[PDB]
Amino acid sequence: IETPITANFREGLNVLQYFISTHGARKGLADTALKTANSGYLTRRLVDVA
Amino acid sequence: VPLDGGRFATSDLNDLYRRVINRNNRLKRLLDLAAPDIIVRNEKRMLQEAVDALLDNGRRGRAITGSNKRPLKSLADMIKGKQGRFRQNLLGKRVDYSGRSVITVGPYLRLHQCGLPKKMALELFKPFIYGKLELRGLATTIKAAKKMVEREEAVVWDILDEVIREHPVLLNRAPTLHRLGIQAFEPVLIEGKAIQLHPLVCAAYNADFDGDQMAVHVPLTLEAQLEARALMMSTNNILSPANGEPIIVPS
Amino acid sequence: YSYTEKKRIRKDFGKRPQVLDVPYLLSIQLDSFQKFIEQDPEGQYGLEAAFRSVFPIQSYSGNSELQYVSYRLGEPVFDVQECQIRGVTYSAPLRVKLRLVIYEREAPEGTVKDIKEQEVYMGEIPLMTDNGTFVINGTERVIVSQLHRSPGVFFDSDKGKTHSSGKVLYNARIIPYRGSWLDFEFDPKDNLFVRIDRRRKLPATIILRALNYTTEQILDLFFEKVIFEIRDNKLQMELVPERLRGETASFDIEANGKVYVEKGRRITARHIRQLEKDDVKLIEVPVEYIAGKVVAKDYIDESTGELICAANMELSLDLLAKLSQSGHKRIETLFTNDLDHGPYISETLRVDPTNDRLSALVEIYRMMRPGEPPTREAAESLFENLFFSEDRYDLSAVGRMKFNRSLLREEIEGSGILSKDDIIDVMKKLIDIRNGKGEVDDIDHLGNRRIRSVGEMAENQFRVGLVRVERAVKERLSLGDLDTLMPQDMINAKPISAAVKEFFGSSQLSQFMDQNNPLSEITHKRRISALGPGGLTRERAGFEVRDVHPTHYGRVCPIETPEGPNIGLINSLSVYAQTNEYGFLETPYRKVTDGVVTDEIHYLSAIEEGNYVIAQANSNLDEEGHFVEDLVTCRSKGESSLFSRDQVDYMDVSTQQVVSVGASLIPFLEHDDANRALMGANMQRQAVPTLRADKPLVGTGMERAVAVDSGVTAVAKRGGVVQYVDASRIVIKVNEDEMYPGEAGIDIYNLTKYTRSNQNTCINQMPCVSLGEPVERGDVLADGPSTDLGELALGQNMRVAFMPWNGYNFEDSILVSERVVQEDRFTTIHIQELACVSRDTKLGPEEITADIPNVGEAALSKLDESGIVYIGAEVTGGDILVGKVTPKGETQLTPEEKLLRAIFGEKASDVKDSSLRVPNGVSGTVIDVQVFTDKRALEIEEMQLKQAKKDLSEELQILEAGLFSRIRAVLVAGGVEAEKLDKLPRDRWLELGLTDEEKQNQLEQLAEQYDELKHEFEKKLEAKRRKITQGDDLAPGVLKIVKVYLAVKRRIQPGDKMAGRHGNKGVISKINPIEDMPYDENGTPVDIVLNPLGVPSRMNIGQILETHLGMAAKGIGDKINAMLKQQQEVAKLREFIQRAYDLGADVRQKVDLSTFSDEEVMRLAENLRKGMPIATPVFDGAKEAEIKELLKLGDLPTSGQIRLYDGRTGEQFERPVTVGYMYMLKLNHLVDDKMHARSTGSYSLVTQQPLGGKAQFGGQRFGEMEVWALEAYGAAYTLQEMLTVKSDDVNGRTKMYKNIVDGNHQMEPGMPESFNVLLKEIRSLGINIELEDE
Amino acid sequence: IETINKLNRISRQMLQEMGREPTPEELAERMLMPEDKIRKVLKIAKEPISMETPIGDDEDSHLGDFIEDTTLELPLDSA
Amino acid sequence: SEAEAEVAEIQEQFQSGLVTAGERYNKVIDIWAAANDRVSKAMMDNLQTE
Ligand SMILES: [Mg+2]
Repeated sequence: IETPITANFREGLNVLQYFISTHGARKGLADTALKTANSGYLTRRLVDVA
Repeated sequence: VPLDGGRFATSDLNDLYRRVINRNNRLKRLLDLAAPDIIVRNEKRMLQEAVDALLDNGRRGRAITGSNKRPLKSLADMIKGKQGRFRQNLLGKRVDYSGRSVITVGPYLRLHQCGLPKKMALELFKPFIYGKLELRGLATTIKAAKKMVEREEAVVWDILDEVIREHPVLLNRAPTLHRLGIQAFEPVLIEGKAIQLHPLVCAAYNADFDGDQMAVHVPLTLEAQLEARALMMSTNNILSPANGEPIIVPS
Repeated sequence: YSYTEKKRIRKDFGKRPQVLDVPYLLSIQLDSFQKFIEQDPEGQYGLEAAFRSVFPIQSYSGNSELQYVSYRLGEPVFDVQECQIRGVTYSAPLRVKLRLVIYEREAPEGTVKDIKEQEVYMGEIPLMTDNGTFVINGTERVIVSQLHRSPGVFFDSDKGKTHSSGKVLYNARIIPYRGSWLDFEFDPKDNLFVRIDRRRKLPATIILRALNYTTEQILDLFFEKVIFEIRDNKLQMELVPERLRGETASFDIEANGKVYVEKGRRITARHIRQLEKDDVKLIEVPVEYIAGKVVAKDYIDESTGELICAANMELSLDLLAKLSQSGHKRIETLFTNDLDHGPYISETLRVDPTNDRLSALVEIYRMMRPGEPPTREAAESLFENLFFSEDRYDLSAVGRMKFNRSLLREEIEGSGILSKDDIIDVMKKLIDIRNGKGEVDDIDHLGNRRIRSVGEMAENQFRVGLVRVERAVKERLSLGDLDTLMPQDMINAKPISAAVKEFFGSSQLSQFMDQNNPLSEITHKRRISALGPGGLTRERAGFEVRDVHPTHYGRVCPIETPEGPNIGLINSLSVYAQTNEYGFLETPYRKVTDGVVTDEIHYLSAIEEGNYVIAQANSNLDEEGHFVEDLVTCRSKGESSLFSRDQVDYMDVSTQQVVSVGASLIPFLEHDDANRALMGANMQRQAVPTLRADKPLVGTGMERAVAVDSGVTAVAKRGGVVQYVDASRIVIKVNEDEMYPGEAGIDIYNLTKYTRSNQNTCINQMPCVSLGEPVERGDVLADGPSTDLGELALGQNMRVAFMPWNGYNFEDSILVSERVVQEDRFTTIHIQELACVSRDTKLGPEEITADIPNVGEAALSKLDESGIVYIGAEVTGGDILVGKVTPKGETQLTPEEKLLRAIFGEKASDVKDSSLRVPNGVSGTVIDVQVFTDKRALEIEEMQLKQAKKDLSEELQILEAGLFSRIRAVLVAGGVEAEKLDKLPRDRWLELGLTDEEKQNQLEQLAEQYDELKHEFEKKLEAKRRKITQGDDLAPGVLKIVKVYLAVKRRIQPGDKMAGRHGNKGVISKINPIEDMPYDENGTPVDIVLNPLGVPSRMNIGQILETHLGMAAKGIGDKINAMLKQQQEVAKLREFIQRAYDLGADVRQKVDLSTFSDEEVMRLAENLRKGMPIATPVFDGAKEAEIKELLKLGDLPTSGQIRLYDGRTGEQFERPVTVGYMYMLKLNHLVDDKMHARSTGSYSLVTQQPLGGKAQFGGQRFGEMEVWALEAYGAAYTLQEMLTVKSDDVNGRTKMYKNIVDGNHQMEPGMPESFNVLLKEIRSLGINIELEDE
Repeated sequence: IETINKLNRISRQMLQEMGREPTPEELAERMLMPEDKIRKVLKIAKEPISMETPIGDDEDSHLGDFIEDTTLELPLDSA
Repeated sequence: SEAEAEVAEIQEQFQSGLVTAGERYNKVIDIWAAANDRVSKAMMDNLQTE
């Protein structure tokens, strides 16, 4: 985006700055919750070789 | 088997067993009558199908389902993937004498220490305290020991402490990523419903107190007790084998 | 103000002068089922619509007929209350007047033959509660408004494969709403191919072979219809200006007498312009021009009947001349010229020659019925009846609508049918969406279409019942007698009631309610999903359906949606939202005219939203002028940027309309984080009602209407004097002049009580008011679980200090003084439930009794004289409540026990014990028993009779000691026995004053009272005495059912999870003695201590602002406190309190106290002392300046930073600390509700393996991860211990168990059962596999 | 089965005439059999209920998991 | 007030039918960035050793 967050937490947010942050929050969160399987597979396939 | 309400419960295999025997006996009928062998072909296709479904049902064509419209598990799946023996319940079990509950901090713990709400201390260690109430003989029988321990004698406490003294126990939080997510400390008996935990091993557990519960496991045998004290112990584990750094970081 | 807000003001820092007051949401169900039921004279809806649609029924001759007359519903017998208790349908009878007029067919149609007009009962109807709830079989059940559907075309572009053409290539698809699917596809060899819902590949094309076309119209889709006119020799022809749009004029496009486009010259916009402007598509052209063209259609000579040229064949001059000689001076041409018409259908025809419809229909059959023989009416009836018959489109009138509404139809309703016109028109609108702009529905954006709303389904299952009826109605009309056959003898009451029962009482998407919170239940009522039938699934949906869309503004709250798998799929409704008729969502936006922001408001849809410009309500209006600054914050095109002032077309109504209600309630969100505000918004709904009702000091203004609209209101009666006063009841006596002489006119009101929640919490209502005060209509006369004087109450107000402390607030944990639980103000309740089914036993009914041998039935042996029933009927934990016994069989007759029952000798049949007891450790409250229908046997049951007759003798004596006043008085009317009445015994008064006609009637009315009343006692005695005297012998399986519920309340202790309203969680870890709390030189210690470790990393600064604005508020509360204990004069109370109300900068909200009298100000100050609140609206919140001015008005520090003293040594700490009051929340997520730890449990059947789940004594399951960590470790013993004994093996576990009690802890390995199971499984496959048994 | 045919025929005539639920005494008479037969058949119309059903709405608890086995012994009793 | 004057100039540039958007839009973001990074300076100077 080419028109940023200007203010901060003390000064006070805008509704849409907040709402833009919700996107990045949600994307990173879905990445977190959905890669324990990825390591799951890599680890366990590697161990079954052991 | 039955249920309380008269309802019965089965494995799906019986379904396919019945199917095969019935088709076979009807074929025994049709072959005694020298019937038009078009039906013998159809019965042969049907017998081979019921066989192959006993062997593999939902691979061939549209799966066979009950009135549920859900298809029914075969033999093969009872060895295969998750719900087979291997991944679910041969490699990975449900445990006898275990416990788990919410955790909080022990700021005045020593390293080897851990809380134990004596309620669950008692629950997991009832055989030792029973054998010991018979040894002293206050509870002359197990009726007596069990009623005495339901009535929570004062001696049950001192003898719970006696038995628990020098009696290690495990601690497990989910997910058990690496080895140090599970260790073995010495008990510290408390009447605080929250497990206390030496704050420095919050990191190996990746654990922070926002509503977390840990789980617990009991070394009964002596090879297991002594492993817990020599190998899983809080005091033999001070370095990651990933890399030789300390795991004692100030929190 | 209003009295309830006079009696307590929420000071408001909101300024933004709102044009709108907040809306309501629930209008659609009442109207639907009403119109279904409504007495529609002319505009039928539902019922009478159906009746006039079906009846009258007759023969075609006229031989007989039944007539419809009218309908009437009956009173529903029992109330919805008994329909919730009893397990009963809430429903009202139905009654229809029917007449059997019959004709002489001997006479032509002489009507005077038979007339049987009588009225017919036929089943009840369930009706709508005032919520919309439908209680059926004990149970309020409900709709979900479900969001789903989508067509389209979606294909990529390939640039200029025919580089000569340089054309873009895109395939193309149809989605009918209902029916079969069909695709194009273009291949790498530049050929148009097709698949008819995955039919064999053919020259076919998509809607065209759906619509029965050959190549010409496959081409006509994109290209249009030129007509060649050969005028007596010469070719002329005619044009459309948007055909020759960017095309090359081979020759001179001229006109009547003017030249448009010369040779080789493209018909630019200038050329199409003059080609339009001059009123010419007319020109003289060479005949050769047709050379290269294609004829549109098959042309012949009518003389011949011979195809001069077939359809889609290149024209020439020998066919020009032949067509013209035959009778074609008009040659329509479709256009396969060369260049952009790459010869695709041509190469296809060279590969495949089928060009006929009936092959289309056979292949239709064959795709539809593959391997099945096509027959023509089969293929065709298949093709038609499937997805254009009324039978299939079942009839659903939400359908009817849904297709009107997916038609862009203005008719909501229409007929009761879904004409196939609805089908093809919905399909054409949908393919017009896809060819045009790609916005099919609001898939994830909560603007809600196509949503299937509420009420309508009653009519669906109603008319299903009507068909369930109408078939047998036919079978009995035509067959049975016609004259002697009443309608009611033809009318059965089962299917319609049976339907509207089944469906109101069986469904997905309906379940028990979240009762813990009025917020949770509204936002449960303000909740939307993308799941269910016709919906999505978690595994199928992705991130695109989870993240939010820029339409969200004014439509979608991006802040109330969970964090789990449901993260974006689930998302709640915004405040000012409503529903368009097509399902869709529209939005209030203040019209801006000339920049002046007009106060009228227009409900913009999202498709309207983007094209217009909307200004922001944050905008500085220039005082009825316009947007002040050049660069107004406005928005359009799905993106915001900086534009001018008069350019505004709309402005937003409020600084709210994006928000939901739950997100409406945190003040200072504008200083909070989306994830932590999200966490606060979720746990607010998990907040739980306290015993008391403590308001928030800091509001946003939205507290009141939510505490209200989660409830309803009341009404009054005639003038009078208030008889009886209570929390919930009032009795009034009507005045003598108002009192009619016949009635007594004791105007009485109704009342309130306790109850459990769906989530095991407490229900009740109390007053916030007094009696003998005026009640303005719409006021709150009685509080709720979470309300007080009509504002929300989720939690409590108290002290806070932010510090570390000795590891007790290490990570997110909470520390707290002892004193808060001396107040029990967080201490609170959980009503729980317990039960007894008493059922039929073969040996005889379970009887309620309890008899016991075996000396003392021990430890009762050791007691004092008193005995566990010890003094005053006292009872311990473990004791009995309801002693039920069950007849017992016999058992093996061993000498010991038989000697024991030769000692004690329980008589015979040995009725086994089944008493209902206190389970172990209970500290609850077995608060009441409902029931649902030996020695101590008889003691307990005749004592139950002692109980009950004393209860009911009391009931009598009160209820008739009432009446004995009137009996006496009725003599004293008509004379007076002024001293002759009383002193002689009362009964012998009828022998006193008696006179002629009108009194002996009342002597006997008096005697009739004497009769009726003692009669009813004889009645009730019979019933009651026998029902206590009877043994248990009741019903099939119901021998009886007994009921219990609990109430567990005790002091709070470590493990409970507490938090505020910005995500600010916390676990408890100790209760702190007060002397062991931080205190001040005032000696006044802290309630709680918090770790500020995380607030920078949590970024919930609104909690900080919350804190300050709370500290200042106790600042005013202490002033009023001191004014109370000092008992100020009326003048000072007036002065200070009006000084309090008008304190803020430019407060929108205003009151005077001179309006009120003195004692009203006294009531005012005597009701405010638990606190006055304040509103910090969310984004119209407060400023640092306000709270600092406000705090120093409290004489406190500007920043509320105060030196604190430890008392473990009394000293001062180093630095001052932030101090002030936060507003926090308890939860149902309690260590109480979390703790369990247990042992082995049950095993399964087909694998025989142990259990997981603590409540059922579970062991925890492990992944391969956790055994393989043990492999890394090296505990090969412990691994095999976790492979054989505990789950699969037997000899291992039992050998191990025998050994550990022998002291030797030795290992014997065997084999897991899993293994030999594997073998027998792979051996049924006929392979040799076998054990290598030891 | 023929008895049961009579009943599931006659019950419906009954709820017609009644117009509301025939709990088995507002059922039994017109059936021509006393209460206990109607009641017994009301019990026996439960075909069994198939362990492999998910009583858990999620794929968490097929009925086979809930089942307890009270047949073999309890070790304290052996002791 | 400085950012106010800056965006007022940006508005008038947009009015011209010149800087049209991308240059303007990127220009606007960069100046917001710098303005409140100066705010960040102001504030961290206005705490640490004041
Ligand atoms: Mg945590």
